[PDB]
Amino acid sequence: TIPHLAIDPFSLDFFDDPYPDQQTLRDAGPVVYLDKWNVYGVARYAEVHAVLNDPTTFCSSRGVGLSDFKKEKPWRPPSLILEADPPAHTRPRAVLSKVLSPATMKTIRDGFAAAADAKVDELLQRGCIDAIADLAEAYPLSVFPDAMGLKQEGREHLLPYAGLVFNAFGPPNELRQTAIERSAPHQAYVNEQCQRPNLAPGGFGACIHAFTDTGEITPDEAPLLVRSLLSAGLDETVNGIGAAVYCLARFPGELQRLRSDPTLARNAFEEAVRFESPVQTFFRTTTREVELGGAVIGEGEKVLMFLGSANRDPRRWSDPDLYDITRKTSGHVGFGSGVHMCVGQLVARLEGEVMLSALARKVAAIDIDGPVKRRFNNTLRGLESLPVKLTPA
Ligand code: HEM
Ligand SMILES: COc1ccc(C(=O)O)cc1
Repeated sequence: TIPHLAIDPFSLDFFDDPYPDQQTLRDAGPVVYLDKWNVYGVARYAEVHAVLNDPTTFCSSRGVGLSDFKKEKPWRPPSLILEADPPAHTRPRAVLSKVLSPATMKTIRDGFAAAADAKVDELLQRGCIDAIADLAEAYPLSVFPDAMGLKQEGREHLLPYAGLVFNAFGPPNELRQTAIERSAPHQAYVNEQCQRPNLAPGGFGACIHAFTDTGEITPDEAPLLVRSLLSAGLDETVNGIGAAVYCLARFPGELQRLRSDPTLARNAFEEAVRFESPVQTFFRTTTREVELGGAVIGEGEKVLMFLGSANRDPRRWSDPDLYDITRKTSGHVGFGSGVHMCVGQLVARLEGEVMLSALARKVAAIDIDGPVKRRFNNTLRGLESLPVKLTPA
């Protein structure tokens, strides 16, 4: 009943061009079996959306990577929120939703917008820049570590740790093992900055510690919650912004539209999050024998969700290979869906929007003048290098 496919969704051949293999996964059926790693796969929007919204059947406490925590020791102490299920997940989730609240976005927006404007001015002075290192990477590193109250020393560990977290969700390929080996320095730095005395007052980290008084979390849970904001929220926004810049380059007509109405910047970034989907895959583990789309999945089985393919499903999207800044992107699963939907989606959209706002008002054209290099990760899709030339507006 269930087709078995030999496609390796975590291979370098897959990462370089996943879209043909993704149609093959969608068209093979609503549930595929992937012999390479002995997991179930779902690639259509309908089934990816259904598993994300059935947390009781498709749990997260047994890991959201390939590894089954009930079977193997996790490479690090499990996340208090991403790798938890209700009710254990509920009160840590409420804390992060209040720390990263709409009320919190008002205190940082003008600081995040001003730094996005100054960065674009800075790169327009240099003309030919690397949109990844000098823009996609440079900007969020100039606002987010400060917004969390991180000290200046050691910030070079942040990106290496971020890419390690997402490589570790993957299978035991050499991408994951090279990242886990010699990961001790980044782990040591991140763990120490989780302690309250190292978090500047007013930042995200100190705010999370301030929530121990409420009875929502205890003091010993606070550092691990801080760890989530140092593991997630950097590498996804970098790839997300680098994709938007890449899209504006390959679709110059969309850049001219954003230039004519810069209030499209927030949706221009949202459509870029659907179009590229920086987080490409996440896992769930079955707690039951479940009937999924006419296909029976047993207990304790890993189910791989293809979020990027679900965002390009022609059964759900009109012309999904097209970048449309005016597309009604509502319902995409780049940020997830349900009880685990990104808790930091407001920070990402804010970072993305103010950058695309700055570009819309200062740049006339964005032209690629150099070899584009892909960045390879077990979980993230994004560019390694995007040589661009910016023409001032
Ligand atoms: C382009 C930007 C981003 C993308 C594409 C993205 C993607 C995702 C996705 C798909 C999930 C769901 C995981 C699951 O259901 O298993 C998630 C959860 C999460 N994200 Fe994001 N994210 C982004 C930005 C951020 C930011 C800015 C932060 C923090 C400041 C953040 C922190 C988190 C956390 C803590 C969770 C776990 C929430 C939970 O388990 O309830 N992410 N993210
Ligand atoms: C979606 O990416 C992540 C990665 C790590 C965590 C976490 O540390 O809880 C959450 C989300």
